[PDB]
Formats: sequence, C-alpha cells, structure tokens
Amino acid sequence: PTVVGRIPVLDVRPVVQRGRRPAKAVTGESFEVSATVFREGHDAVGANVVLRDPRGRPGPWTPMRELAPGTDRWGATVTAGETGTWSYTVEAWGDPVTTWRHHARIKIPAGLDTDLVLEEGARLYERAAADVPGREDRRELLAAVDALRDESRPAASRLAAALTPQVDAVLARHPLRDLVTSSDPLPLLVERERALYGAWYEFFPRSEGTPHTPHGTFRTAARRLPAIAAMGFDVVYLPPIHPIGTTHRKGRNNTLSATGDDVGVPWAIGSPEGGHDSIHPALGTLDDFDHFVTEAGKLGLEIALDFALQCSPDHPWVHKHPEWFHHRPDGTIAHAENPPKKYQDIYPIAFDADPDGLATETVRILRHWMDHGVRIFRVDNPHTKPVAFWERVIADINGTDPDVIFLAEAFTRPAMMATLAQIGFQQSYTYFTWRNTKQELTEYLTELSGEAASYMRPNFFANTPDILHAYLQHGGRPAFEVRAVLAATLSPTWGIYSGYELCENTPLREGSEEYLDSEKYQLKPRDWTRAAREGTTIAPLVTRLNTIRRENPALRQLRDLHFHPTDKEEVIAYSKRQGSNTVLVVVNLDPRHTQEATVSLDMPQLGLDWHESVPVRDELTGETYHWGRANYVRLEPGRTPAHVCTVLR
Amino acid sequence: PTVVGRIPVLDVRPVVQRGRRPAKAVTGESFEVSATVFREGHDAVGANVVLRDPRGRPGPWTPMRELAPGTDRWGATVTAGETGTWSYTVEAWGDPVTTWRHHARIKIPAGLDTDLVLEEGARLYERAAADVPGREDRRELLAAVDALRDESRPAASRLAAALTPQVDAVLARHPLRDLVTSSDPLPLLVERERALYGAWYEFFPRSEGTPHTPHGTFRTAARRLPAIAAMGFDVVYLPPIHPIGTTHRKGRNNTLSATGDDVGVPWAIGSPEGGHDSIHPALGTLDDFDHFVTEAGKLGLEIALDFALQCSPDHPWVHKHPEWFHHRPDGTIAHAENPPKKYQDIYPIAFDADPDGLATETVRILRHWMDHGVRIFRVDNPHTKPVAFWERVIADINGTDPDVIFLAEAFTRPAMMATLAQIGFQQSYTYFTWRNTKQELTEYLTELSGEAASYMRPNFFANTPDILHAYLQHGGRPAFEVRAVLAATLSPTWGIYSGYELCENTPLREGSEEYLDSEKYQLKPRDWTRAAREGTTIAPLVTRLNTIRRENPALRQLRDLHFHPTDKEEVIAYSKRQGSNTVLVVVNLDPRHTQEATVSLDMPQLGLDWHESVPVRDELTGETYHWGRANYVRLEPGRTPAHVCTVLR
Ligand SMILES: OC[C@H]1O[C@@H]2O[C@H]3[C@H](O)[C@@H](O)[C@@H](O[C@H]4[C@H](O)[C@@H](O)[C@@H](O[C@H]5[C@H](O)[C@@H](O)[C@@H](O[C@H]6[C@H](O)[C@@H](O)[C@@H](O[C@H]7[C@H](O)[C@@H](O)[C@@H](O[C@H]1[C@H](O)[C@H]2O)O[C@@H]7CO)O[C@@H]6CO)O[C@@H]5CO)O[C@@H]4CO)O[C@@H]3CO
Ligand SMILES: OC[C@H]1O[C@@H]2O[C@H]3[C@H](O)[C@@H](O)[C@@H](O[C@H]4[C@H](O)[C@@H](O)[C@@H](O[C@H]5[C@H](O)[C@@H](O)[C@@H](O[C@H]6[C@H](O)[C@@H](O)[C@@H](O[C@H]7[C@H](O)[C@@H](O)[C@@H](O[C@H]1[C@H](O)[C@H]2O)O[C@@H]7CO)O[C@@H]6CO)O[C@@H]5CO)O[C@@H]4CO)O[C@@H]3CO
Repeated sequence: PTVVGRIPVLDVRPVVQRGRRPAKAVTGESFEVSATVFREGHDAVGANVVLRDPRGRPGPWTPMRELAPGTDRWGATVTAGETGTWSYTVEAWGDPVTTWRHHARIKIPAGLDTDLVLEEGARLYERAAADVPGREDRRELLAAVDALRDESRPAASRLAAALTPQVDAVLARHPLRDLVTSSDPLPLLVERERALYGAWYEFFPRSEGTPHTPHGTFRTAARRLPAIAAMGFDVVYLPPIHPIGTTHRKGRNNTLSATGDDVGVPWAIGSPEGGHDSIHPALGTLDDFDHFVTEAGKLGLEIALDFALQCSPDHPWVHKHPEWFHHRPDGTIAHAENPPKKYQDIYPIAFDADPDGLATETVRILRHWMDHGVRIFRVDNPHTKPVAFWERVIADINGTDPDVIFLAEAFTRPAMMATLAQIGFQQSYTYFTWRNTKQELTEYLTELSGEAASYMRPNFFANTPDILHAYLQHGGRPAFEVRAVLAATLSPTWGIYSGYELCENTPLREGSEEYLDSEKYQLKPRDWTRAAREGTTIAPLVTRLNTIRRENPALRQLRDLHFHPTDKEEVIAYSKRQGSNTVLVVVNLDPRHTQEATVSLDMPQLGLDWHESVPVRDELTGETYHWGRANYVRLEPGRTPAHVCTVLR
Repeated sequence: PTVVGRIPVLDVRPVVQRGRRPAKAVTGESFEVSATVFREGHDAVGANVVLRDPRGRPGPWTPMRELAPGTDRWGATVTAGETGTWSYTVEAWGDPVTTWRHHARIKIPAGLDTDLVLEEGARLYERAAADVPGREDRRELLAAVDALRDESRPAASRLAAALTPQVDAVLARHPLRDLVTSSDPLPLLVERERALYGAWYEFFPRSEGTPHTPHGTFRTAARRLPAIAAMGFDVVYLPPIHPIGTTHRKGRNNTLSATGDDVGVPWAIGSPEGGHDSIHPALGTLDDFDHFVTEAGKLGLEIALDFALQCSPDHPWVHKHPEWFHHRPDGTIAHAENPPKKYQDIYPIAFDADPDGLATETVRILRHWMDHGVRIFRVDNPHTKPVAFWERVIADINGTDPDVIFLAEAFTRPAMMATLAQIGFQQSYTYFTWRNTKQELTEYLTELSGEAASYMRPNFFANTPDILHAYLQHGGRPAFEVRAVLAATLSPTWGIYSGYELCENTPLREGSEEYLDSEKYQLKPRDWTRAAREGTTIAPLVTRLNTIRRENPALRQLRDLHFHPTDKEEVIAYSKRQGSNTVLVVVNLDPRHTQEATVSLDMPQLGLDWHESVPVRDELTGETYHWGRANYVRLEPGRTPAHVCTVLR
C-alpha cells in the first residue's frame, strides 16, 4: 500500500497538530480548504472538497481551482453549518474532458485527425453520461455524443455541439472524473456563533452599590445591566464571585496589609464561608445570582464567569486537599508569582500528586455554574496550569455541553498561546493592547486573520484591570476613541473593562500599566448618571460601534481583512467583507494632531475595477462620500477618530 | 488520553509528509533535529534527542538547546551511522536543577530563606543521585548533598559546593529530569555515502569506436574508463544500452527519417533483437558488458544505467502486452510528447490496465542489471509515469537491495520534483543549469541546502545531452570553467556529459538548448588524444576539482553552506564546513570581463572573530593568502575562474 494515491493529493490544509486536533469554525463561517494536487504527464487534473457533517452526510459539490498558475496549489471555500465534529476530504482526479477540449480546439481548425479526435470526444461524453443520475442531463450529453459522431456535418460544427453552455452546465455539476483519489479525512470542530463573534463588558458587581450599602449585591448590580445592554454588549464578564480570603489579603493600591474594611482581591478565592462553588456573602445568595442571570438574559446578555484555579490560604482545599499544593521543606506553600509581580494573597495549585482529583473537582465546579445558566468561562492565567489539564477538562465539559465557551487569558509567549487554543480553548486573549502603531496593527492582524484563524479566535479587550496602556495614558479621550474603533472593527470579538467609557487613564506610576486606585483592591463607585449627563463618557461611540457591527456581517467574521495603503504613517485603512457586505475603516492613530491623508484603495480587493468610484456612508456620522482609487481624508482627534464606512448599492 | 503530554513537545522536525515517509541521511552525515518545547509556569525545561538504530538501540545522550531566546524552539545535531531505517524521538522534561540554581544564586547573597533554599537543593541533588548508574558520580553528587546541608558553613560556601565543575559534569551527562514526555517517533532512512556524494560522467559507448569499427563496443568503450577515472569521477552514467527500434527512427539532428546507416536514439528502446533486458548487438554481448563493469570497478567507477520505461514501436511488448499502451480509436498508439517536443520514435506506457504486470516486469529488469553489478539507475523522465508506481518499484528493490540508488531525471514543476524525492528517489536532477546569476545561485542553493535536504539529494549536471545552456553558448571556455567550479563545490554530487571538457557549445540554432549534431542521433567520435595534446580541454580543472573534493569533507555534504557578501554583482562567495574542514570559494560569474571585488566574510560563520585574519590556500593554484573581514580579489576569465580555498592551521 503506497502513501501517495493514483492522483496525488497532498498537504491538505487547514491542519492542526498534523491532524491530531481539529481545525475550527463557527456556524455560518467560511474558510478555504486547500491542497497540492497534480498528476503525471501533461493532462489536466480537477479537485473537489467533500465536507461531511456529524452524521457523515456529504455536503454540496465543491469544486476547487488552482490558486495561482503553475503552483499546483488548489482551493475552495467551504461554509460550516450545524455545530459538532465534521470532517473534510479533498478528492483529486484526472479531468479528461478539459484535456480533450484543449487539444480538439487546436486540431479541428488545423484539419489534423479530425474524425479520430471527435470520436474520442464522443467516447468521453458517453462515459460522462454513465455517471449522470438525472435523465434530462443524460439526454443533453447523449445529444452531444450523437452530434460529435455525425460525419455528415462539418468538423467545426460537430465540435461546437460539445461546447454549448448547456453541455458545460451538466459537466460542471457532474464532471467525468478519472482515477478519483482522496486524502485521508481531517477533523473540523464547528461551534456556536458567540465563540467567534460577540461584544464583552467586564465589571465588578461589588462596585455598583448604594449609599446605604456601598458593597454592591447581585440585586444592585443587575440595575447596571440595562446601561450595558444599551451600549450593545452581548457578554458580561464578572471577576470571581466567591468568598475572598483574609490571610495576607491585599489593601488598596496593592499594599501588603489590608485594613479592617478593605475588600481584598476577588482572585484570592476562598474562606471558611466557601470556595469556588459559593457566593461572596456581601454579593448575596445563589438565588440572587439566579435573579442576576435572568435579568441579563432578558436584556440579551450572557454571563461569563472567571475561573481562576488557585486559592487563598483560607480556602477549604488548603487543609482538606494538601496534595493540591506544593510545600517547601518547612511545610509552607510559596505564594504565586508572575515575576516581578507577587501575589502574596494567593497559593497556586500543584497538579502532579492528584491530577484526577483536580480534574474531577474542576469539572464539578464548572457544571454547577453551568446549571445556573453560565455557558462561558474566562479562565484566569491558564498558562501556569498544565496544558494537558486544560485539554482534559475542556474535552470533558464540551463532551456533554458543546455550547460552553472557554476564553484563555494567557498573555505569554506565542508557542503557549497557540497550543492552548489548539487543545480546546474557544477564544484567546491576544497582544492587542501592545499593538498601537500602523505597522504593529497591520502585522498582528495579518497573523490573526491568516493561518492562526484555523485554531484561535481572538478577543480584543481594549483594556483590562491589569492593562492600562501608555497609549491611553498619554492620549486621553481621543486615544480611548481610537482604540474602541480598532478593537470593534478588527476582531469579531471585542471587549472593555468598566471605566474605559469614562476614559480612566491614571496609572499607578509612570511606566506602569496598573491603574491608580485599582478596582482589584477596592470598591470603585462610579457616578454613571453624572457621566451620562455631562457627556464625559464615550458610551455613545461604543453604542454606535456595536450597532454598526450588528448591522454589517463583514464585522462578524475574522478571516477576510485587507489593509489599504495611505501616505501618512499615522493613518491606517482596512476593509472586511462577507458576501455583499463591505465595510471600509480609516483611523487616525494620532490622538493629539489632526492628520490628513490620501487613502489609495486596492479596488480589485473590494470587488471593483480601478477606474470605478463607489458610494460609501460613514456610519459614525451618517455622512455620504464617493470613493475610489484615491481619496482625501481628514481626521481631527476629539471630533473624528475614524471613518467607519459601509458600501451601498 | 490527551494529544499533548505533561511537558509539551511539539512539531518535531524534520518531517516528511506528516510522518508518512522518512527523512533522509547518509552514513556520516549530520543534521539538526528540532522541536518546540516549553512548560507551564516559569521554571526551566530541557530536552534531548533519542536516535534509535535499526535494531531499536538508542544512540548517545544528545541534549538539545534553545536556538534563539524566547522562541521555545529547541535543537541538536545528530549523526547518522549504519544504513537502514532508524527513528528519532524528542524527550522533553522539567529541569528543576537549572531553576533551583538560578533562584539560589539570587536569594543566598540576599540572605532570603537561605537554610530552606539550600535544603531544597540538597533534596534535588539526592534525587539526581538516585538515577545516576555509576558509583563514583553518585558519590560526587552525595558529597554535594552533604556540603549543602552543613549548617556550620557560611551559606555562600554551602551553595558553591553544588556549583563545582565536577558536579556540573555529572549533571550534564545525567541531569535530573522531571516529567519526561516524548514525541511519537519519526522515521529516518540512512543510505550509503554515494547517495549524497559522488562525481558523475555521462558518455555514449557507441561513440568511442575505432577506424575499422566506428560504432564502439563495450570493449572499445572500456578504454575510455581510465581517462574518466583520472579526472576523478566515481560514477559512469550510460544512456540506454539496449537494441534501438527501426520504425520512425530519427536521423541526424532530430530529422524525422533515418537513412540506412543512421544509428537512431538509444531511448527508442527495443526491436526484435530484444528489449530492456538485452544488449545492442553493435555494443557486443552480456559478457562484454561484464568486462566493462569489471574494468570500471578496478578504476574506482560504478556504472549507472539509464532506465527509460517506454518502447519503440518494434519493442516485443507492443504485441505481447498491448494493454501496456494507450490506443486511439483506430488502434494506433500516439507517440510520446513533452510539448512542443515530439518523440515520434517512442511510445509511452499506459499504467492503468495492468499496473501489477508492469511493476513485476520492471523490478525483474532492474534485478537483472543488478545481478550484473549495476547498483545505480538514472530513471528517465519519471514524472510521466505515476508517482505511486515509482513508490512501489523503489520500495520493492530497496527492500532486498537497500544499496541501490535511483536518480530522478524530472525537470518539471516543484511539487512533482519534491514528491518523487519524497516517495523514494535517492537523488534528483535540479534546476541548476538555469541558475547562472549570483541571485539565482544564492536563492536556489539556499532552498536545496535547507528543509528540502531532508528528502532530496541534488545531482548537479552542468550539462546534459538535452541542455546546452545559453551561458555556455555565449561564454565559451571561461563559462565552462565557471560552471564546473560552481557545480563541483556547491553540491556533493555533480556531473558532466562528455564533450563538456572540450567546451562543445554550438547549439542547434539560436535560442535553443539542443546541441548541433547531437550525439543522441549520431556517433560522435572525439579525438581525446589530440584534445589532451593541444590543451583545448578543461579536463585538468575538472581533475583538480574532484581532487579538492576528495581531500575536503566540507565538499562532500550539502547542508552546511553560507553565502558571504561581495560588492560586485558578478562575484559570488560562499563557504562550506564539516568538523575542522572549511572550504571557501569565490567565483567570477562573468566569462568575458575581469572582475575585482571586495569580499566581506561573515567571520562568526567561519568560527572566527571579526578582527581575526586566517590563512587560506587556493587549491586551484597552490597560492597562499591571509583573509579576514574584508579581502581584495581579482578574477580574470581564462586564467582564474575562481578561488577554491581551504583554511589551514
Ligand atoms: O514558457 C513561458 C516562459 O518561458 C521563458 O522562461 C524561460 C526561463 O528564462 C529559463 O530560466 C528556463 O526556465 C527554467 C527555470 O529557470 C526553472 O526554475 C524551471 O522553472 C520552474 C519554476 O521554477 C517553477 O516556479 C514552476 O513554474 C511555474 C511558475 O511558478 C508560474 O508562475 C507559471 O510560469 C509562467 C510565468 O508566470 C510567465 O511569466 C511565463 O514565463 C515565460 C518566461 O518569462 C520566458 O522568459 O509563462 C510561464 C509558464 O507558462 O507556470 C509555471 C509552470 O510551467 O515550474 C517551472 C518548470 O516548468 O524550469 C525551466 C526550464 O526547464 O526556461 C524557460 C522556458 O524554457
Ligand atoms: O523585558 C525586556 C523587554 O521589555 C521591553 O519591551 C516591552 C514592549 O515595548 C511592550 O510592547 C510590551 O511587550 C509585549 C509585546 O508587545 C507582545 O508582543 C508580547 O510580546 C511577546 C513577543 O511578541 C514574542 O516574540 C515573545 O517574546 C520573546 C522574544 O521573541 C525574544 O526575542 C526575547 O525578547 C527579549 C528581547 O529580545 C530583548 O530585546 C529584550 O526586550 C525588552 C524590550 O526591548 C523592552 O523595551 O528582552 C526580551 C525578554 O527577555 O524573549 C521573549 C520572551 O519573553 O513573547 C512575548 C511575551 O512575553 O507581550 C509583551 C507584554 O506582555 O511589554 C514589554 C515589556 O513589558
């Protein structure tokens, strides 16, 4: 048995881990299946993609084409349907009809062996007809066979009868395929739309309190949901909602020692009041949590809970499961670190003494929150827990509940980030916040929208509680505006952490990416009504960005993205497409100075000719322009961060 | 069961066809095995390559290192021994000692938890000792354990006892490896030296005749072997040695109709006198062929026969096995074509009616020539016969006779050329003759010496009977000289077709790559004695090039090759290394004008510092120079094509 088949079909992509893990898609998403296909000799080959659904049912006829001449690299676009585990195969075959046609077009006007050539064509078309299941189409090919064989007609007329568009049509859907050879099947995991597309908002329920009771409850926090739904968010991400330890608890601004009223850091999970399956008593009860989830659902919001597999020193696990921790020779457990950062309030888990116990307990915890309507988990720092552990835990949850989405908060080196996605994480955080220049954004989004998109789905948080970038610190509100536009239009999933609207940008100290007076360490009441009234919020821009996304399918996918050149370093331009929808975005990356630029569009990449000039509407303002090959733009920070334009007909 | 192991080890290279075919090497050849290796958390990893021989016996301890910081890409050099099918595995592991050392070096001078830290180190070294098989080395580690634990000594002194070079040495050979995780094994086919390294000469025995008998015999042709051995060739490649058809036989200069004395084209195989298992009666008998092989062997020459799986219309197969040919409707067999070229004297084989019959007969033919001492086959135009057919035929021959080498003469698109090598061809012809500028040579040799070298071994024929390049046509003898130097020093296998020495360069017509009066169509007597006497041959340069190769191991491998910049487009410079041997070549690609250039050497790539200046001998002239960072060279066509320098100590 030979590794290569009769008609070579090699290096089918996408492929993840040499076929040991699936390529990814979501319902409705298109991507390209490709292969290297060729044969011996000089005759033509053809190829097609057979996509099989979870019950092994084949998809539609999907013929491939050569992507660039002489490369023998073939491709076709496939579209994922129903969720589940699919497979795809490339079928390669000799294409004797294409070959015969080419020779016949030369030899017949030249008078060379014409009867022999036409009889050869008749024989191919007879064979074509044999594999055609419909009676009417079979008659069309047999009438072509008869015409080809009618020696009473000129040679040119006999040939023309085999080249009619109706004969073409039949052969396009039912070609004659010699020596069909298929690749071994490759696996495709198709997941729900929210895995790829969604707008996220992170906030701390405890901060949304009242004058009488400053520590918010689930009931007070639910009153913030409508303002979040109105900005057009889909997912609400909550920091840990569990009891918080007292031993080594941190104070305000990450001081070592908490005073008596200090609330501590939610990620320092557990006290005698309960662990990862409990509610912080100040937030209320499980029934209050159910009320919160219900009110979320009614406004079109899903809840994403933080899952941080670690413990405060007061978590029950510390005494009940000591082997879940690494102990030094004096019996102490060293607190967690991501140096030079220290987390004195937190003990990390050791996994090598009782891997089974940890997996069992982890999936029980997740299912408990799942039973209370949580179908999305934002997994804290997963790169400090074993990769195979996440692989197991994710396979177990999605095995019974394939709708559950896991987001990996792994800000680390590329290999690890890539592997976590590859072993099951539906979504990943990214380097976005550290990509601010044109060159950085262009290079990074070319990476994420290319081959990486077969295994990673990016979630572009413009900020997090741990990341207030220098760009926002120095640029003020115009920088917040720019970064919202970029995040919302470049990834089908994006997010902000509360206060981003208010352009909160005071760092702990120069050169830091921590916030001063971080919410991680204190209640952070914000006067939302006042901020709305005084117009010192960019909620309206955020709202419009999410509406634009909801109205334009091109913004709800990742893979189709093209950068168009401008003549100013500070002005970036790009387009995204889905079917007839084309969105074209131009952003001034300078938050302090007005920039003017000539944007030169790659017209064929928009589906247009060079001379063509086609109308656009800037959805940020309602204003209409006519744009083609070369366009003047003028963007003033504070008044116009960018144009976000849709193409109309 | 999880796809990723405890310590991730991913994307092991080399890999061919995702592990379905082996990577290649020859006895004595080094190459790099690499992998992506990392772990969770911030502690160090280590890795090593376990090479297993054909009986499953592990090779030596082969620790890998990170190739560039922060990439998590690790590598080590391995060296192939005995021929056969090997395997390689990468083992990844936590490296707790490296981690502990790093922390201990900081914390001990700082006075932080010193007793605890030193006790932790003692415990690692005790564990280290447990897996150490030698008593003396185990004592060295246990003395380090005791020193670490001696609370009567300063903390700095207790630590220094664990960092002694003798403790280092023990741990370098027997490190403490946590959580060892291996990759699945990948296959490696190791073949004999001649698969990679060898100088080849092609000639037509029939042309080396006498005055009485112009058509040479094996006996007259044997008298040419000494002149070939003296030029330092290892392999003699003969065009087909079988009877030649009469029907549609070609005349001189590829005319359609042969006249009565015309000898026809050897590749038009077969007549009633015999087929592929017979000798042309004008060449003599099988016993004469055995004499020829014996005389070859005595001079250090192996014979490579042409194997062209095709037939003249007079080959016995045409009537005895009609299903081995594709017939048109009137019963005729269309002659072979590689358009716009036509081979009216030749019928191609069809493979789809009796694939088994063709494989059986093909291997019988090969074994017959093998029984007569032919262990190398130059396979004619293999890309017009199915890829899986060669896969089968090669697996069958090498299954009993792994020393047999197949050379694929496939001048076609990259996918096919690559696949043929990948499915078993030991050697391939290449694009060399169409790479003549500096940029072309540099780009092409970077491709062949890189990843392609894991599956392809190039054979650089500077010319063939079908390829007289324009560069030789226009450049005359200085161009022949340049191309000999380039071919001989850039690939460990190279070749010429007879008459290249004589600088034969008259084309059929302008714009053609055929020779005028091609040997394919006629006897081509050459007066070798006269050419030697009159000095109108470049045999002496060829001889010296082969001697240089025989004396410098760096020229007998492929993978180590580096191009150094010069300041003239026409002057190329490069170096190759094997252990202590370094060869440095500078060539003037201009055959009409003297070129002067400053060659700027990449010194660290030579194993040297920038300021260093090290002596070289130009092996073409015996002359000695001192070369470093920046060197004046002056190359005059006719007198000095190039410098071929060896580094001495
Ligand atoms: O026939 C049209 C073609 O002819 C002329 O080019 C010469 C050339 O100057 C010579 O060097 C020589 O070519 C060698 C190559 O040097 C050698 O590499 C090999 O070439 C292979 C390529 O390396 C490989 O990529 C592939 O070729 C593909 C290619 O990627 C495609 O882009 C496409 O090529 C077309 C070109 O795009 C187009 O510009 C034009 O080219 C002219 C050329 O300008 C002219 O000066 O047409 C071509 C072909 O239709 O398709 C090819 C697949 O054919 O594989 C090839 C090997 O086939 O081999 C050749 C000679 O053996 O000779 C050519 C012509 O003899
Ligand atoms: O600490 C030394 C380092 O610190 C300063 O850089 C800033 C930088 O200006 C910010 O952008 C930000 O970095 C982000 C990155 O933008 C983001 O991409 C991600 O970075 C990852 C890389 O993308 C990825 O390649 C890998 O990094 C490797 C890297 O390939 C190696 O070459 C090596 O990096 C070293 C550099 O070679 C060396 O120049 C120096 O770098 C300075 C930097 O000049 C300074 O201005 O030291 C580094 C590291 O020792 O090793 C790394 C592996 O760490 O993976 C990284 C992710 O770790 O993430 C960061 C922030 O999350 O912040 C940095 C510092 O915070």
